[PDB]
Amino acid sequence: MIIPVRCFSCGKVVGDKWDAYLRLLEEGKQDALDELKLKRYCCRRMVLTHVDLIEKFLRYNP
Amino acid sequence: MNAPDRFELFILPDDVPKLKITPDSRVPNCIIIKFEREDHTLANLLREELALYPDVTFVAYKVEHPLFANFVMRLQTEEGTRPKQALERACASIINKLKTLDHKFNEEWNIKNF
Amino acid sequence: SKEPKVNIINAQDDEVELMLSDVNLSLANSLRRTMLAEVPTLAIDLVEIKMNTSVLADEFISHRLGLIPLVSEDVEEMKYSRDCTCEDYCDECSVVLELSARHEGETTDVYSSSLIKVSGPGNLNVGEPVRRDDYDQGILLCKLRNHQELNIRCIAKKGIAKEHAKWSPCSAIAFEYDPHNKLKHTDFWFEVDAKKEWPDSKYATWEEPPKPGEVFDYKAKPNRFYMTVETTGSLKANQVFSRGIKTLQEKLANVLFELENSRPA
Amino acid sequence: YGVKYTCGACAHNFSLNKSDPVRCKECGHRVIYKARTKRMSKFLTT
Ligand SMILES: [Zn+2]
Ligand SMILES: [Zn+2]
Ligand SMILES: [Zn+2]
Repeated sequence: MIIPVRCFSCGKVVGDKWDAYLRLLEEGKQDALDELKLKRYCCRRMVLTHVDLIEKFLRYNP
Repeated sequence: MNAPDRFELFILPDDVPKLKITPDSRVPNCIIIKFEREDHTLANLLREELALYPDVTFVAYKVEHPLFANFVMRLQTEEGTRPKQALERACASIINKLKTLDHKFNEEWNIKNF
Repeated sequence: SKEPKVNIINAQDDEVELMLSDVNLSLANSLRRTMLAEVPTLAIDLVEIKMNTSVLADEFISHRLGLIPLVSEDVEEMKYSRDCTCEDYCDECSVVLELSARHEGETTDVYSSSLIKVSGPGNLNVGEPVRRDDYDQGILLCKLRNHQELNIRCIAKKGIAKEHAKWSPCSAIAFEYDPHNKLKHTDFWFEVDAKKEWPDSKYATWEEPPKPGEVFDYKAKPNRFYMTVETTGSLKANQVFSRGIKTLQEKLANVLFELENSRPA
Repeated sequence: YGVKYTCGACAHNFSLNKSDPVRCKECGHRVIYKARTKRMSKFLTT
């Protein structure tokens, strides 16, 4: 259901960071968050917990 | 549904003064100032700088209730010294302290490389 | 130079660690929150969707854009739509944007980079899709499939964090003081040893340790505060501190101004 | 310019009125949505 712009908790942006993350996994085989600059758990949990449904929604036709 | 429009936390509504000052009968030389569309950010800051003018005999402030962004400030001073003034002074002392701050943070900054 | 004093520590573009000494906590804190909530910014506020085949709903995207960080450099030389004498909006108080997204590449993405600035910027830093992303398209608005279209039209306005979170440029702010509980503004929880069970802060090194032989100092007050001001973009980490320091001041001003307007009568 | 009803699958702009049947220019599947409005909808960013 898409990535959440900015973390609820503190506010730091986080929209861009989605692809960077989902990438540092598939390839660089990796911590990811830490380098993506996601320090304190508030924003941490943001990314590390997103379940991107939009993908499946997108699998629908018209 | 029943919640106000956000912009009611800072904008004064139809005929309303930031300040309303009322004399206090409870004790001599005392007043209660109603600040409209404000909070601790500004309250506590004013409250503070008044226990600084050792010429102020009393100074506390409060937020009646959280739904409404307002707050009451009660002040009492020494003989023949009007608190309103002490409010001015203690209020001015505040700006200077910050005026200095702004400045001391700007020269400081420029000296940075990163 | 004069009263309170700063002593910046490692500082960058998205942060500004520094030590603020010779100030009353009361006043430190005040500035604290002022950054968090009352600095003028610029965010999308009105969205006029024309067509939208995305799987996301209208107001879902609408939300999204409200959060997308826009430029807010010369945000101060713009006016609040509420004060501008124009019915609704205009160049003198708003920034209009365009967004068109046709699914052609048989998953096409919609990044905040894809925003146009249809109104006249009047030559002032503002209204730009703050991008810090490595590639160059910060903030994925949303994805879309085959032939799904999507046409918008955004209108940005001044406003602050009070009015909405989509404004405040702060976004998290560190604050600590007297790492060695000397002022005893706390009573440590513990099972046997507080000191061993409770993490020592990286801030304990710019202040002297306790020293057993000394009795409890009482006349001492909360002086010096180790902070850190993170920014989301819109405004430069430095300004998100300056402007803060200043707005708080402007307020302290009218409290003195409003005062004057009440003496004549 | 102009559109009335659409089909649940083969999204092909149709257009009809009473008695003209309730099917599509092919697919029998008698569903059909009534495509968006002309009058723009205005939203708030909160
Ligand atoms: Zn966060
Ligand atoms: Zn205008
Ligand atoms: Zn059909």
